[PDB]
Amino acid sequence: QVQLVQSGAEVKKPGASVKVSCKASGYTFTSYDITWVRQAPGQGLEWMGWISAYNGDTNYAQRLQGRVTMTTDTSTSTAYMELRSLRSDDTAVYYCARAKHTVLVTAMRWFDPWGQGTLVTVSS
Amino acid sequence: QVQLVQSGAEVKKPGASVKVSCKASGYTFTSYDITWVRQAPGQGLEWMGWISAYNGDTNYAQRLQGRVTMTTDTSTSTAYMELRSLRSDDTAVYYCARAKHTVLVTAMRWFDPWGQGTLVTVSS
Amino acid sequence: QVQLVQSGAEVKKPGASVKVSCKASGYTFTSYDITWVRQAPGQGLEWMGWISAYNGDTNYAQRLQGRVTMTTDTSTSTAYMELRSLRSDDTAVYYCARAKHTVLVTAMRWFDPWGQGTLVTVSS
Amino acid sequence: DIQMTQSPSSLSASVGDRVTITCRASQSISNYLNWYQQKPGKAPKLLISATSSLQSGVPSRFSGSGSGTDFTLTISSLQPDDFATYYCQQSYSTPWTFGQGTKLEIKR
Amino acid sequence: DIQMTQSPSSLSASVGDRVTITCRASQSISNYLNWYQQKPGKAPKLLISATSSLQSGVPSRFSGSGSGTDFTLTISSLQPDDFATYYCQQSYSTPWTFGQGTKLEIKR
Amino acid sequence: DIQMTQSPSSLSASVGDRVTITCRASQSISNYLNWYQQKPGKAPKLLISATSSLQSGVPSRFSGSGSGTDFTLTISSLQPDDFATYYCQQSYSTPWTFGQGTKLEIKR
Amino acid sequence: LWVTVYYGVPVWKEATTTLFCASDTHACVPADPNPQEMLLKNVTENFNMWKNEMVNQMHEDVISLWDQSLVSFDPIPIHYCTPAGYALLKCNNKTFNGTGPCNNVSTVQCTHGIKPVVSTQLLLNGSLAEEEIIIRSENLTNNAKTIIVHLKEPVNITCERPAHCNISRSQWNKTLQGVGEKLAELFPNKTIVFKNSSGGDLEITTHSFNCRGEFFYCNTTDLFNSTYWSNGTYITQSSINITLPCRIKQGQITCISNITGLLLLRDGGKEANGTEIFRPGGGDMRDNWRSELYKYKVVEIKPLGVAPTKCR
Amino acid sequence: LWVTVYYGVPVWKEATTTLFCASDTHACVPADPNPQEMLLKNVTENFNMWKNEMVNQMHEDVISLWDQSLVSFDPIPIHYCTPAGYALLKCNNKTFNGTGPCNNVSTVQCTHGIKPVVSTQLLLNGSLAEEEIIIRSENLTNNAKTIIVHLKEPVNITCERPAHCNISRSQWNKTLQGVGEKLAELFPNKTIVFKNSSGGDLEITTHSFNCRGEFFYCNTTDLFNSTYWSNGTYITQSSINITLPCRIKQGQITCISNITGLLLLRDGGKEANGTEIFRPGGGDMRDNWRSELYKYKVVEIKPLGVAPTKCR
Amino acid sequence: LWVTVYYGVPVWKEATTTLFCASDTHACVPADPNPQEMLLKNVTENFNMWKNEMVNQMHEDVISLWDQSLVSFDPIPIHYCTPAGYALLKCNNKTFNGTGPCNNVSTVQCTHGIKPVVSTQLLLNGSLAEEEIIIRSENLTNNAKTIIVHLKEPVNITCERPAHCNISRSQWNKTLQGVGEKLAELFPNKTIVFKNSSGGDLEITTHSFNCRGEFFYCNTTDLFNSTYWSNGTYITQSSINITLPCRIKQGQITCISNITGLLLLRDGGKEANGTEIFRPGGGDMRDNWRSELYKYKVVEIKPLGVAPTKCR
Amino acid sequence: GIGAVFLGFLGAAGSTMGAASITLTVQARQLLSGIVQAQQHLLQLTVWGIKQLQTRVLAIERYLKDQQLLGIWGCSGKLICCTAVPWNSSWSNKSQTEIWNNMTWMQWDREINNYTDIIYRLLEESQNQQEN
Amino acid sequence: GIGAVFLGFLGAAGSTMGAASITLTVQARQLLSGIVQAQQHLLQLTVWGIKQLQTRVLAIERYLKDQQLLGIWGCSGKLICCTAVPWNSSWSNKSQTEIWNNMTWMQWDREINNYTDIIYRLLEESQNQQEN
Amino acid sequence: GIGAVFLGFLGAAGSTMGAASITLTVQARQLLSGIVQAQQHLLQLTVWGIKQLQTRVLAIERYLKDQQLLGIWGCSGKLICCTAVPWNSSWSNKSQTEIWNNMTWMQWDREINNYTDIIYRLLEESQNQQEN
Ligand SMILES: *[C@@H]1O[C@H](CO)[C@@H](O)[C@H](O)[C@H]1NC(C)=O
Repeated sequence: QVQLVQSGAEVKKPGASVKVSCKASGYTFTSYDITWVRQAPGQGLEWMGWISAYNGDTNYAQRLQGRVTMTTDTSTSTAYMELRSLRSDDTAVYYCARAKHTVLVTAMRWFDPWGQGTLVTVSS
Repeated sequence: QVQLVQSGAEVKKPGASVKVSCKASGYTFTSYDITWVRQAPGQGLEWMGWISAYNGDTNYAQRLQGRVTMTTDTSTSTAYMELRSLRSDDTAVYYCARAKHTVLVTAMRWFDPWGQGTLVTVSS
Repeated sequence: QVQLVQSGAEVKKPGASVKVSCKASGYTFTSYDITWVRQAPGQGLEWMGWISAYNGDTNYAQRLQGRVTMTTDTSTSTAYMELRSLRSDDTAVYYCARAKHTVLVTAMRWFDPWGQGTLVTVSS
Repeated sequence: DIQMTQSPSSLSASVGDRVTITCRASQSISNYLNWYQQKPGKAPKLLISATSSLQSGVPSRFSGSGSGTDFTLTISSLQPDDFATYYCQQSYSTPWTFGQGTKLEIKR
Repeated sequence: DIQMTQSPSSLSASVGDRVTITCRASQSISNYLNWYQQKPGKAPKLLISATSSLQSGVPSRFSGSGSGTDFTLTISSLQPDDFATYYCQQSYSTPWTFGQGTKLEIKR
Repeated sequence: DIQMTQSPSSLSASVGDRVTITCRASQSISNYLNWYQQKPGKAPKLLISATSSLQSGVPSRFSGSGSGTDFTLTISSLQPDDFATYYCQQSYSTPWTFGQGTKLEIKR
Repeated sequence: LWVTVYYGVPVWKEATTTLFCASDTHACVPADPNPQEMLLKNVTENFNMWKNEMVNQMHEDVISLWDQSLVSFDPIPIHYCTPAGYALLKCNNKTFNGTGPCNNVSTVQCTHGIKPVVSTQLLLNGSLAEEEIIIRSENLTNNAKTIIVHLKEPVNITCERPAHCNISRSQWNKTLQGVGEKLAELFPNKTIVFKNSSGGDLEITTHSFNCRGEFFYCNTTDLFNSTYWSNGTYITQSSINITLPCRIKQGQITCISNITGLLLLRDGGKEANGTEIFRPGGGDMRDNWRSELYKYKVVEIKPLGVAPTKCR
Repeated sequence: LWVTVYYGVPVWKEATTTLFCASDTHACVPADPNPQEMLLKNVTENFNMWKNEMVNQMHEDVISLWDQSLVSFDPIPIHYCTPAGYALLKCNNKTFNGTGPCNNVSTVQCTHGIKPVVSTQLLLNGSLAEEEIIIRSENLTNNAKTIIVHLKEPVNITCERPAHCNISRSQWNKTLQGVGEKLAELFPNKTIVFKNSSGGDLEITTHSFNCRGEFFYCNTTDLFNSTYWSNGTYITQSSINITLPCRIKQGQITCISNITGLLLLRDGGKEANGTEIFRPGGGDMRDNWRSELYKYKVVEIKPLGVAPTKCR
Repeated sequence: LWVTVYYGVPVWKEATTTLFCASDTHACVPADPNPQEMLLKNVTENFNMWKNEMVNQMHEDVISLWDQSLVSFDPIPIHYCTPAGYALLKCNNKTFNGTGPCNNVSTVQCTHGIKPVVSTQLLLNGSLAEEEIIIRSENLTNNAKTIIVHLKEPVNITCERPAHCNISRSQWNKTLQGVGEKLAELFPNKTIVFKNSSGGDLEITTHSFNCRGEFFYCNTTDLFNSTYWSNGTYITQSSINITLPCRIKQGQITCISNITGLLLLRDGGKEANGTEIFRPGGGDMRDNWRSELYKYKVVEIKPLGVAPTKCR
Repeated sequence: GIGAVFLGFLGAAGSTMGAASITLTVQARQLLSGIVQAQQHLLQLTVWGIKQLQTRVLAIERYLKDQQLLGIWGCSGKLICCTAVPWNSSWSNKSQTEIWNNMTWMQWDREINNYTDIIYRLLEESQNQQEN
Repeated sequence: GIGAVFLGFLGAAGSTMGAASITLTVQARQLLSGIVQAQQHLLQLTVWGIKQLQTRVLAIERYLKDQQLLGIWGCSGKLICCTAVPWNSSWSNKSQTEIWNNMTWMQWDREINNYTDIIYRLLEESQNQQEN
Repeated sequence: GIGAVFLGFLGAAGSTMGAASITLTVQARQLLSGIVQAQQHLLQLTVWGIKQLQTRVLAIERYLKDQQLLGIWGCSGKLICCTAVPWNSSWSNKSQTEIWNNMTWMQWDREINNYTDIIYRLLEESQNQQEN
């Protein structure tokens, strides 16, 4: 029912930009937030950030100073995530999920559904 | 179902004015008339008058020359009756009822429902 | 259900004009055409013409050069046929029918319902 | 003006007895005449209209009769819930005058 | 213009007999040809379309056959309600000319 | 920032054995702590929320316990579909840091 | 010698239900173009019209409809249909005055197209009773019950505001002669005299009726004050047009209608003499419906039955 | 030696009902995403497609839909479902020409997604019959019945108005070769010759079809006049694009489609010779539906049954 | 010695269904003004509230309603009704903590007017439990389960934005004394100490609640840090108005309410000592419904039964 | 489809018992075997069909109630059923033949309407005693 | 819920009588025990449900009609019922065994379809005579 | 009209078997004999009535299913039915009197809930064997 569909795996040159889409189905996209998390080849999941599909507020990780830009499209209910200034350590699988509710925010504090993930590989 | 609710019993000074309300429920207030009748302590009911809730026409008793004013409020469906220049003989219980229909007026000629009545007492 | 009702039988003077009506019931009058055919006392049916109830296009017989005028009224769904410059051989029974569909025109090529017919008699 | 004159002022009888109340007019009023029953404290209620032409009430215990200038309300059997004053009201002409009323007592 | 020529002008037979009406054209018209039955006084009615391709009528008593330039209407058994004149109409080209008709009599 | 420290890095056991994973915090986080199970290749899925307060999942095979600064995930019996890495995530404060994870092997 | 239980016997009971309206707005259920009328030979049913519930139901429906509408309105035929398990009996006897026994009973599912028309002193646009004149009442001895006169033939009424209200003189005179002879048949001797209303207000005195737009209150006393002596001498007191000068209460319109019913009332003369004075009355408006609802009653099916036999 | 009444035997009868429409506007009932298909082993049912009622029902529905719509419209899949107490049989034999017996019978509640498409001389967007080429007709001996050709593989048609209408030459030539060999198999000897329409108006002569917006009347005679002799020598008379110059009747749009069916007609040559001339025809539009309704019939359940046994 | 089949025995089973909503927008079914409550004497039913399905159903309904609405909204009473063949048992024992056995069982068709209110740390506008204080939990030994405190008497809360949020000091002190004595009764010895939230964000730390328009996040630590020693010495640390300075998240309005429930949580002190520290918590919002749904369970009727007797 | 039976129930109301008992089977069987079928105006179809559905459901529950009542006695679903309760002369002393070719069913109903409840109770209790 | 039975009625259409009579009880019992559940778009729910309600009511009245037909004979509600009408050889002289393991039900229907009405009348009249 | 019976089914849940078996007939019979009845707001009547119609139809099909289940055994429509299957002591050795004035129905259900399916199968197969 509720599902998030991502874009295909991309390979990009160093110093370029990567744009990844995430389409939501089975629920009202305007009634939740959308977060993104990356897993590098190896072990460990690092939280990039989340953004609100209703207010439009964004909150990113502190390490990602300004290399990350995140937007939504309500009509298509699709979240877009943009990473600039790629480094050699940026090769990872990126997953899009929903963070919590917008109003009833003190109860659900989990990333319920997850997308298949998009593999972004940087190399020369 | 159909019921007329009056105001509480009032005591007033001589020469003052008394205003009594009558709220109608259970039927279309605009499809009938509203009449008022007083009963003094003792015996006898004296017809004061009636007024139309649709046209707004009023018809009062001849003895009550101009001491009686009668109005309706359609939105609240409430009839208001106002007596000025009270005399010592004006102490009585006042009842509000409906007189007849507006269109089919040659059939029903009775005061079908009656309110609980409001006791107006004048004294010094 | 579907029926065409004509006007009464008329007698007209030579050189005059005859106007005959045909009312349609039981179907959408705008979704078909209307044709008229005359039968003289004796034997033989001669096709006068047909007209479209949607586009308004008309197609008459070649012998009837300009003596025939044909119109429709959509609101009353009634077809009117007008013959001027009557000759002594114009005495006949006129029938109104429907020709075909407007869109699906390659399938039905028959005059399905017919009216009772109107007898037009010319004499001095 | 047309006057309403009820024959009795106060009568007493026993339970089940038949009591007739006569109401008279100074002018002919055809068959337009209603009856009201007033219990002590409570407002009077309609019981017979135009000689028993009501729509929902009229339990099979009251009856009305008469036309012209005299009218009669008749009970078949009195019951304890019948302590009241009865008034005859005209509906012929704009002066819808009431009767002075008859108080009915029941003996025990 | 294309001409319609019905082989018979008037024929008589008995009840239950099989009567064949032949209608011919001066030009090939493929399979576009309808038949009309006209009772005396009443307007003619459609009975067979494009060699029996109707939607509601066609009782199991009439039949049509033939293609090209000759066509045949065949009855299986005549009945008293069959006194009429039959006309073959073309629908190939704008001149939708009718046949002069064949009047059918039934002998008794 | 609040750190997530999972006691085991990799453990192996047999089918039906009970495996306990201990996750610790540098600061008290009350009872806000979720568990994620990541199969190889597939994205991790929620399995226990706030010590088993989910709405539809939680099959009767996992359990959570503990409060304050230490928490424990307990299995009742391991099954072949349990090859995965388990991560404990905090939800107390904006730094929703994850655990480095524990890979669970099953011996055969 | 033993009982047997039959499911299928034709037994009915005289209970009452809440029939539902039908139309051919509150809206109603469908009105079918066919009757299930089936004559029950060899049976007679004891009818009664003064103890009907349908009249009260239709009075309530008319009151509700007039409340919802509120000028004027267009009345429509209204059928009444019974729920499953019930039937509507119907009487076919033509001289049936309204009560008492009946023959030629026929069962039906839904009534005919009644018209909710309110009028005074003249039942307009009503159904026409066949054969002869019909006189109906509740208690004829009492003088406090309105007498309903069902007419055999209609009389045209044509009234127009420029206010005129025209009737044919000869036909109305013949109709009054028929009414008088029928009433003299019903009232032994006691030559009948007709009079106008006595002293009512400008609303009860006149004939009040409704048509396109406005309300017509019409002074009818110019078409009364006739007499009918004992034997044969009904004699009244110009042109075949008889006109009513009358007033309008809330142009160049005309509303035609039929006069098919009369609402008379017997004056309480008290003294005997040899005359009975009748004046047109009113008061009730349930009589406007009772003219076409005097033959319908509702019956409840009771399929089960018991009967003794030699069933061992 | 005594009868026994079984309630539950699997007995059906071949009556007909009024099936109701279903959709996945007049609107219809729901269309479920599952079949109740259950194969009935060890049974053979005698089918018939020329005596179906569903075709007339769908013709009426299409006529009503086109009347309501009136440009153009978007067709939608339409399922047909049977009322309670009935079932839809279905034939699974792949070489089933349309009539005669059948095997592998399967029962169903609702049909598949039929598309109400009207076209002439080329059944566009139709369902694709598998295995081999299918030839169907009512009375093959008669030359007054249109022959329906169900094709194994689709042929792309691509037509655009700037008017051009393009087909692949090689695939269409192979398809015509297959049609010719199948027809020669059906017609003993009598080398087949293909010809265009003879003398119809500008409406019947050409291939008339509907897509976005307008009506396309297209002169097809440039893709005919081939021959198929007895043994193997089917030979026709440039570029793989074959284009149809043709007209529009009531821009830069393209409507792609498939050619999955042919509507041929046998010329009445009368004289024998050794050739049979076929020309594309038309006339009926019930054949546009009969290509996907040749395997469905409606059956009525008759649960009760009687059988003798030793039940004492 | 032989079995007998009774259709009519009063036997129920503990299955679960999908109950349907009722109202006195997605809309619901009617809510009747009468209960079918019938006391079942001489029976005791083993209840359970932590294994209910109605709570999940109402959580889903509340989530759907909030999604549809999206400010703020007006909650309405919502009844829950069971389909045909099922009943809702109800417990009447007043000291019923939520689980375990029960007496005075009464069967019902539809629940009462539940109000879908979401609040933290203070159950506002809830139903008032009678008699005494009620303490409920799932596993009291564990310190990871929120403790629900059902209060006997309401405490008025009055909060206004010019932001102030006012409580009566004396009544709240008495209420806390009652809660402390009840908890000391439940917890042998181990003098209880109350504390505020420790280190949550600006959303979990404060008491968050909803009224007209906006969201109120209110710093509650000024009304805590009390103590309850073993014997009788509950002592706290001005004016009867106690005010909460607090913030608004998305004038001159006032939303009054009642404090009828507490959501406490036992700190994991690990070390024994002689004190148990309690802090108001939250997390789940299914507890907001469980306070008025602790006595309703759904049962399935199984009319058929078998029993042995001497029926030959 | 089903309710109309209750209206066709009255066809033989005039005939005597002899001619009414014979036709009962064909009457009931042929009666029940009655095989038969802007946007504001489109909305009106629903209120058209709701009333008809309510009528059909009412007929169905009436049938079910009456069939249960029959089944309580010693008659499961049969029409001309038999019971073992003796017929005492107190209820009616009229001979068999006169009632069986001279008295219509309703006349019998009116004659016996005072004693029907005793008959019902006796039937039910005798069936219960026979079962035990 | 109920109508689907009439569609599951055809599961054993291919088997012989021997394998079709055995499974009848479980077939019928498990078939009937099928336990299961802008504003313009909101209006559409009513026309969604009206058709389904009509279908369910149609199935119910079909069931009631057929059950009454069974009850007229000597079979109240049973499936494999028994009757006392003798089976003459004129209707069919085929032996019991061949029809009972070699002939499907429909083949028997086709063989006997000409004589079914006489069988129905004989059953009903023999039951009526036995009752009297 | 019909569904409410299933809710009145629980009136005698507390009484023993002796006082529950006696009142069964009057309970069932009196329960089933429960004789009783802008434009956007006008649309709402249809969705009012659809739910009630669905509930009534659900009750009707539950009744029909249970009645068929009863009819499969040797009980057509009767309430206190009888069957010829012997009662072995293995199912329960408790004496008749204790269960018949001391044990409520539900206590018996809980005691015997493990053996009910064997009882159902034995009843059905014994009825089938007796018929054959
Ligand atoms: C509720 O009371 C029961 C006594 O039957 C007890 O066993 C249970 O532990 C109590 N639960 C709570 C939460 O107080």
